[PDB]
Amino acid sequence: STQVRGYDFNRGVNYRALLEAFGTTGFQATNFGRAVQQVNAMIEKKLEPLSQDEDQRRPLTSCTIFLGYTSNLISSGIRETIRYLVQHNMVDVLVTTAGGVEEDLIKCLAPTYLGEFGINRIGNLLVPNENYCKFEDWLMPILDQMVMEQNTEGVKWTPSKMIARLGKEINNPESVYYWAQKNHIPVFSPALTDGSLGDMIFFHSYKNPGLVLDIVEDLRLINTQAIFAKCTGMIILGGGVVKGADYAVYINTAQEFDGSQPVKVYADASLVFPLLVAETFAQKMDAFM
Amino acid sequence: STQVRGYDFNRGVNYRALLEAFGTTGFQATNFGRAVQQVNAMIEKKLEPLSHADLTQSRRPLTSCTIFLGYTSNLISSGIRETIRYLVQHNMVDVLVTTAGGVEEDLIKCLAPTYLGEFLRENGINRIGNLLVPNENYCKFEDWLMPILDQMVMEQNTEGVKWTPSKMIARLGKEINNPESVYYWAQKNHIPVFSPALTDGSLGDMIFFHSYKNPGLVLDIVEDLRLINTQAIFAKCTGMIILGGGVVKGADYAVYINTAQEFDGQPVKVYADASLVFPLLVAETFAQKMDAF
Amino acid sequence: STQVRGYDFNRGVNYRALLEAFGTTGFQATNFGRAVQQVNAMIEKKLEPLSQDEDQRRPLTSCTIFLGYTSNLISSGIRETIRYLVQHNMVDVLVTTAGGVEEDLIKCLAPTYLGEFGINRIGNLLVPNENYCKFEDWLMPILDQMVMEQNTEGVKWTPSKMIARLGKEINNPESVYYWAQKNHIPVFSPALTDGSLGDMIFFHSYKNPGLVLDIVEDLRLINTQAIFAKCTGMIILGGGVVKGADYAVYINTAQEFDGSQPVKVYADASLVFPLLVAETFAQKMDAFM
Amino acid sequence: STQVRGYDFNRGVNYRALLEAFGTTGFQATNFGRAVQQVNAMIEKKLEPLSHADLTQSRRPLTSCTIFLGYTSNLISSGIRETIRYLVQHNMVDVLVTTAGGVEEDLIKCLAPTYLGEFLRENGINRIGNLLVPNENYCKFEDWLMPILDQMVMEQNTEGVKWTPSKMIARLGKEINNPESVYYWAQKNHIPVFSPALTDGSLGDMIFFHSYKNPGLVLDIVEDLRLINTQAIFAKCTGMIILGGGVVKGADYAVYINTAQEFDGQPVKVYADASLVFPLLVAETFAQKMDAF
Ligand SMILES: CC(C)C[C@H](CN)N1CCc2c(-c3cccnc3)csc2C1=O
Ligand SMILES: CC(C)C[C@H](CN)N1CCc2c(-c3cccnc3)csc2C1=O
Ligand SMILES: CC(C)C[C@H](CN)N1CCc2c(-c3cccnc3)csc2C1=O
Ligand SMILES: CC(C)C[C@H](CN)N1CCc2c(-c3cccnc3)csc2C1=O
Repeated sequence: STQVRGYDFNRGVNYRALLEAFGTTGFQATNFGRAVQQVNAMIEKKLEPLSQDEDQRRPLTSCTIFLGYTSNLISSGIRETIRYLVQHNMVDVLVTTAGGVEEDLIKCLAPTYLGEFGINRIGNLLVPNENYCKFEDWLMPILDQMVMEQNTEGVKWTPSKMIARLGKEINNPESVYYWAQKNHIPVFSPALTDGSLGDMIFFHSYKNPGLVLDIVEDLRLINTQAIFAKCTGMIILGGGVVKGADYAVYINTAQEFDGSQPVKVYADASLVFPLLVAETFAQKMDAFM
Repeated sequence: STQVRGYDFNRGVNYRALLEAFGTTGFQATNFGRAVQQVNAMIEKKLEPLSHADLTQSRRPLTSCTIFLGYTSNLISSGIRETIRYLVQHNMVDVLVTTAGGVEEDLIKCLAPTYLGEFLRENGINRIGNLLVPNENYCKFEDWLMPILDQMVMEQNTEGVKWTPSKMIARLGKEINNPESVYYWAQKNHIPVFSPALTDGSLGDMIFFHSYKNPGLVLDIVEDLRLINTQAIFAKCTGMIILGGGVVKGADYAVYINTAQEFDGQPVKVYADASLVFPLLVAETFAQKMDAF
Repeated sequence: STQVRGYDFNRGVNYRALLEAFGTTGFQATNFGRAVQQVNAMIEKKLEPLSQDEDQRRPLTSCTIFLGYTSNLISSGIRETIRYLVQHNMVDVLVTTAGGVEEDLIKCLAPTYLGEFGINRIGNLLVPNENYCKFEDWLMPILDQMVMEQNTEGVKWTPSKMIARLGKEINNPESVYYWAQKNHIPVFSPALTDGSLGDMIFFHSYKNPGLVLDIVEDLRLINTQAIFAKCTGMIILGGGVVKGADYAVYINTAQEFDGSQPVKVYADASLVFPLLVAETFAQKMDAFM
Repeated sequence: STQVRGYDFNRGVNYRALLEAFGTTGFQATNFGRAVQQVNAMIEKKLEPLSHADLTQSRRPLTSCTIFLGYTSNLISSGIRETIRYLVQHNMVDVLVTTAGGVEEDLIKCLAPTYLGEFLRENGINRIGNLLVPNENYCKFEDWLMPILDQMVMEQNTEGVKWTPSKMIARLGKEINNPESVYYWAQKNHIPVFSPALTDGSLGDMIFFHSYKNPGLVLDIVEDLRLINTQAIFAKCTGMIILGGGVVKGADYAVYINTAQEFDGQPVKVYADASLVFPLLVAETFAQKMDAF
């Protein structure tokens, strides 16, 4: 067995040794260590070529990695972390919750600010209401195009296809969804219209009615990704995002007690996720380039 | 300024008095008291006489307060399913909103029971906290569901039905035809149910597999988006009672009951397991006014 | 096995049936049900006469019940709940944390108020600073008497003996510690001087030095209570209070994940404890009178 | 107003830059950044030159900032024991405060290791979260401890020593005589340790049993009360770093790191497991200034 032992700062500030020593530190530090091993196993599996027997828009690899996250993390600076992974094709499918799309898009038009625990407060973050007004103006012409394409070109819209379209339109390398569509990484979000984006789609529908967003074609798409995977890796940030995974890491502060080798790290992902990425995907950056 | 004071058991045990004294006990007990006041205000507003079905596209008549009841699926797996069913049965709320699993966990309880365990896969058991759902429950549900999905596809392609999650949930409640079901009562009383995440869990798995045996089902969320937002927009007053987190995204009255934290990102929040608190809340509010409904 | 089933309000508001139905409701409601059974088992054991073989200031019963609680609950209205139990000899030993003594005593001099989440805020409670000034005035002459008794009568003070003395002095039936000393229920609290009471003892010690509070005699006293018990019941509210129990109920919101048939109810005790007492000790009130 | 922005890994991996970017990431990452600023301010104040041992009754010289380091015993069972030991070893803090178990869990690690398990009684194992302490560790500690307690009683009754928890902790650290021990370094560097709850756990069990074999030990808390309060009162400036809850009851700088909640009842709180956060905090603060100490 492994002895409990924390990093000894008499050795100086050796950051890599420090991060490795979380594994033997105990409690959630140990879980962070296990999360690093689990994600490195997904990456190692993913970079392993498909054998001649295992062969199949996005090409299949030896490990399909699903990255899920709640909207709050897209409001946070973890948006940059997720965008980096998507940009370099390190994950294959994104899943998110109400708000998780528009909050990325809105940051390309106006910044989010730090406050404290016309303003939309999200934890200690501040989104001025003018951000959402700018977003409305940008969005409306796109929605007119989408309804026209539905009615005159037989386009059958789903949340994922809509998200891809919004990513193409924002046309900005800081956007998670710009990179997702450019790299053919599908984004699933049945709760896409539950928040502000949904409010705008709602008002738009009275000037220009009939937009259909089907979730059943998306249901087929996401499940086929899971079913045809050689191996599956899950990285889920925050709770309430998804409902067998060969590798899995969950990072959230949800409790089990009210009913709400897989690894759970009980921590705010805003602290843990960048450290996790530093020791995993960022070490194998060239292999993905 | 109210003094802190707890119920004195030298009075004996009067449960009404015990529950009222939560108000002056402090911490979440006080929030519970504030939640009772807030829900009672909703009810009183709902009951006071009103002195556009085209705009709402709904058959349910407007009252002076539209109450939205939101809840996570785990609460339906629990006995809070009975609490919710009762409110729905007697038309005490106007709109339901739930999360992935929140529909099928109710319907499956009509076919077979959920059991109490403790805080599995080789025996075929889906654990939800200290609750146990045998996998055979889901198999029974699947068999029940398939022919209904067949009818739904046929009605869509030949009777022009445009399905959405809410219309599906209504159909499933009518089909289950069982007075213990939330969704049976909801459709009977024209209380719509919204759940964009309807297909994220087991029910979705079954719909997915069904779609290869019988392709064609479309579930539109935009028509539901209009229905739920028109309910809010054309309300005279709105009340919100939301159990667990992540259900909904101005409300004149609002009560939230959950144990989610604020730190990783007058409305009343009670920081508590709704399985304890919600039946106490119902007892001191809706259940006191049963006659008026 | 037991089927999950919540209370059905079509039966009307039958409070006792409602409380019983928590047992089959699931999650923490089920734990509340288990807590009720566990505490009723302690009480039943306690009211059972000592057999002729089992015989021993406080007389031993068939079950010694330890009631522990954090200071915050004494600031809350749960102070009334605890006081009721102590008043009628339903528990045998109290254990508490820093502040848990003085907050009871101070309420006999001035009230605590409700605020929101010169004022000492405790959660959503408010203690005006003038409360602590009144307490200081009341306390100083008592501390002079205590030092005199130590030096001229050989009194060897410990936290428990001090707490008993303060309870006798407050001489008020609303006080937990008045009833504890009257009924010979010892109160243990090594952290007695960590807060405001300690601040006053500290300043007092420069006008009138030499007060000794020994924790070792208390160590012996509390452990002997545990060792000589026929049966032991633990009821612990909040975390960090104590460190084999035949019956045990813990009510707190502490998590396991950072390392901080016994039953744990994960809930604010301000909600749960009065309901627990209603269905347990309060049902057997006459047997204790 | 600072814009929300996370570390961009297109820069590659610079750990200093990564940790600085926590400040602008939001939620607890931002609090971490604020914690680094706050601790760095303490250190800078401590290091700036000072231009009453009678009143404190202490041998440790005053600096321009007295830093109190508080921590719960579970952190000593973890590897954070090493982090704390390092700070104590290099005199970077002035006063330690801990909770029941916080002394013996350090001393026992000098006799035998704590192991990693997972989140027992028949094998003889005390589980602390995902940590495992074999019961034999406590037996070894007991045997080591008894003759020291004998000496302590004799010194009390014949050399007039007036024992308190802090003086006991110092004696135990001197006896363990091992540079991996927090308490060894604390006594060597005249950093006092306060723990009124010293006897609530295993160490107390042993003291209790010892007291029948060799009666007479007195542990006074009032003399410790004076010592700790005089440290605070005669500080030029005070800094507080408190890990886990329930340790202490004006501070010029204060950082708290724990996962306790406010709901059942500029200082910086980081809502996080200190096993993750504290080594990162130390890396960006005290460990950057090692030379100055
Ligand atoms: C972990 C994944 C690979 C599998 C599970 C299977 N129950 N699954 C699939 C369906 C689904 C959706 C969904 C539904 C409809 C449209 N778009 C998105 C969102 S989360 C989720 C989900 O968990
Ligand atoms: C609190 C309500 C009255 C208003 C808010 C407005 N942002 N709103 C409406 C849209 C919506 C949905 C939705 C979306 C699409 C289909 N079906 C359901 C689920 S929750 C939610 C939600 O919060
Ligand atoms: C559960 C009880 C019956 C047993 C445990 C045994 N480790 N125990 C006893 C010692 C003790 C104290 C203590 C210490 C010194 C003076 N006064 C109070 C406070 S809590 C506690 C504690 O948990
Ligand atoms: C934050 C400090 C500098 C000040 C506060 C003042 N209320 N204070 C001092 C007394 C004290 C103890 C104490 C008590 C007796 C013996 N030994 C230790 C433990 S924590 C604590 C505590 O918070």
